[PDB]
Amino acid sequence: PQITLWKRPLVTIKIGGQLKEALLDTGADDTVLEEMNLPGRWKPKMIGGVGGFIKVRQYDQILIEICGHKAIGTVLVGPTPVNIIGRNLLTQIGCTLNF
Amino acid sequence: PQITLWKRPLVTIKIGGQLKEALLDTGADDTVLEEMNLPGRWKPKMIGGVGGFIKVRQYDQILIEICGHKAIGTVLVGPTPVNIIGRNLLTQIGCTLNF
Ligand SMILES: CC[C@H](C)CN(C[C@@H](O)[C@H](Cc1ccccc1)NC(=O)O[C@H]1CO[C@H]2OCC[C@H]21)S(=O)(=O)c1ccc(N)cc1
Repeated sequence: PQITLWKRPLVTIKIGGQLKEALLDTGADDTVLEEMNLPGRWKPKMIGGVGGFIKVRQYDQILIEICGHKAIGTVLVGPTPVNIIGRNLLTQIGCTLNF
Repeated sequence: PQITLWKRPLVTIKIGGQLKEALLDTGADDTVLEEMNLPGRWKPKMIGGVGGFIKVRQYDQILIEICGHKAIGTVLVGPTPVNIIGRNLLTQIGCTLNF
């Protein structure tokens, strides 16, 4: 599909057997999701943005379905105000910017 | 153009007669640029991102050319980690997400 940017590009995603709304975010290097109790091993990480840094948990090889498109890769989990799909998974679903 | 997302979508912009590099950021409602002198009146404002809130100067109805396309809109200037072009300007240049 084509998504215009008049409003926030929120789409439904499916992760860990759960449906969530997440932002398709070309400005985010890596996908970061609101705090959730994923199983598995993880590694601490810090990501920086407007306002400074937050601490997150980095999970590797996590399957996310984004609008029916499957993807698998790094998912970070931490106190973000919004679920964010970053470039690491956007490439995997064939997402481009166009103008 | 069509821009893939294996790398950061960085583009050259021109603002205040000056060239800069900025990030096309579909996750940003607003456009925030690093500290710079811009002519015209400005109002102090607060904006929040992943890490908290920062003080910025809001410039309204500013001319800014993004990878060859002209926009005239609101630009926030302050201690952002990188220059980010948000939806208020991405819409003006006809930018969409496609997959
Ligand atoms: C360094 C580039 C950019 C600032 C990074 N951010 C993504 C960005 O899209 C965030 C994503 C974001 C969206 C909404 C809340 C918090 C973060 N948007 C943002 O900060 O936009 C601000 C400017 O307009 C306003 O609208 C949204 C917040 C304001 S981020 O959230 O901090 C981020 C940094 C690293 C990773 N791996 C994932 C996300």
